[PDB]
Amino acid sequence: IPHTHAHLVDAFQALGIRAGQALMLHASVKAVGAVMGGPNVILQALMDALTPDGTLMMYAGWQDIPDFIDSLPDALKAVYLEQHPPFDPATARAVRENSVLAEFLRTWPCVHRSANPEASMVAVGRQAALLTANHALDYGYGVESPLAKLVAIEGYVLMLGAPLDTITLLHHAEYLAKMRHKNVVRYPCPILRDGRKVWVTVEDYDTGDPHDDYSFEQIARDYVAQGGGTRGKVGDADAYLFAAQDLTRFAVQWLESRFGDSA
Amino acid sequence: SHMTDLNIPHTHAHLVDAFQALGIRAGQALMLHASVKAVGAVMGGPNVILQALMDALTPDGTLMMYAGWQDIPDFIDSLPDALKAVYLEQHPPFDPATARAVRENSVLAEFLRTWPCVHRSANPEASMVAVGRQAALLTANHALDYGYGVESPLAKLVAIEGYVLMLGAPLDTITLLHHAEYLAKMRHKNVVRYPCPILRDGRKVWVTVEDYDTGDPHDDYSFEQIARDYVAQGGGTRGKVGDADAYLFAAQDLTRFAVQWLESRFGDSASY
Ligand SMILES: [Cl-]
Ligand code: NA
Ligand code: NA
Ligand code: NA
Repeated sequence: IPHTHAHLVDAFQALGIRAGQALMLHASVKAVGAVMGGPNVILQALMDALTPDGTLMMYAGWQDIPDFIDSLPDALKAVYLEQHPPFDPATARAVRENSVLAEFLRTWPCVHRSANPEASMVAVGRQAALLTANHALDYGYGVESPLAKLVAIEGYVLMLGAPLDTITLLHHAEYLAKMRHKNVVRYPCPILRDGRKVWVTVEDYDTGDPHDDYSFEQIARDYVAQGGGTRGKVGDADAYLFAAQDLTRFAVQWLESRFGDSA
Repeated sequence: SHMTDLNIPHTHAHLVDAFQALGIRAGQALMLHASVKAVGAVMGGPNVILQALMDALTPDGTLMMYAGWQDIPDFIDSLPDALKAVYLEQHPPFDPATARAVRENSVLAEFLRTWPCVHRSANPEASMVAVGRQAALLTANHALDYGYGVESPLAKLVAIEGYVLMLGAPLDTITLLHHAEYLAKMRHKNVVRYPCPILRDGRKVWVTVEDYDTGDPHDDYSFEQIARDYVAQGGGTRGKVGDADAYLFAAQDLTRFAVQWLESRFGDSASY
């Protein structure tokens, strides 16, 4: 029988979700199991556990970002340059692989959306404007990102049936970590500037492959093994709750101990 | 050298022209039924289907879709009593700001429901969403009972001489024909009464909704058959939009034809 709102609230509170927290969510709707009222109730139950003083954020990105066009034949590239729509934060759909829940949150009342297309974050709650403000186009997981601000205000990461490899915050750890090798990429993206479509080039660390011989799954598993975070069931899903500051510190040290400065 | 297929997704500019070639004009009010898969790959995804159609209509025009409510708990009377009790306490009400569109109504209905400047009608099961000049008029004052009847966006679409566009969607899915069913003097139409949670003064209240059955026809017909007959006698225009077969119908003429079609076959000549 479908999970109720009240039971989801109870489960979130038992895991350690508290009023006033700033929380980034990664989720699998299927892992939670049938919810009475659908995935909207997952979000509402989580927001009720956080209260209006808390904040809920998710990585939306842009499902249709044309960041692959530079490698197309010039005839095809020219059509994209002329006809592909720009990133419009009011309509750009969330990456489907980021969970339908991210698209649900993107379209929630009072949502705020950060301006970086590829790294776009959506948030609802007391610190939603703070977290999403001034998200620079370059190095979108770095110093000017909602992930940096989540660490800075000592927020949390909730894994709700999502694989540990999907923790976007670990790209911020990659940015911070002093490492022997990094891949830097430049890619095209159409944006709105003065209400007009303009193509820009974005520079970032590669986030499609690791910079060295590691995976996020490995880092997060090691974090849990040494006592990091709390674990529990929410609906049918295995859930993990991590402090963003402690996890980032751990992950930076993990990367630097294996790939960092020997001097 | 042999001929090569570039395989370019459909562009906004080509979709706009394909809609215009069907006969979509500036200022029209248009209800859309669609299959995203039938259109094929579009450069920018389904948002571009909607924007291209809105651009053909211009801001003077209006685009509407049937959204409904994916999570409507209208089936609770068939559940064991103790499970019905849980639904009555814990199922959320229809909140028009967040209630998700029926998935079988196309993801495009959910995309339009979340579009800037959208207006949404208040009937949960029959909820319609619209963007454009007459979106407020079309969606206003949608009565809870008989949601496809005289107090509905479909009645208003007919009254403003609007249109229906089938974009790779089966002809059986023309929601307007439920308005024809409502209007038609038929021998017998099945009435349903079902519970639904709504918001009243900001609080959840469960109400009883009365409507004609829209899950099954009232006699031995299908909407596909009515529409096929309409096309066969010259009704509408047709053309390709992307990879999809498209049909464009005038709502007033289609409704007239469908009412007469139903009354000619399933009317009642007895004088009570
Ligand atoms: Cl209430
Ligand atoms: Na609340
Ligand atoms: Na700190
Ligand atoms: Na703190």
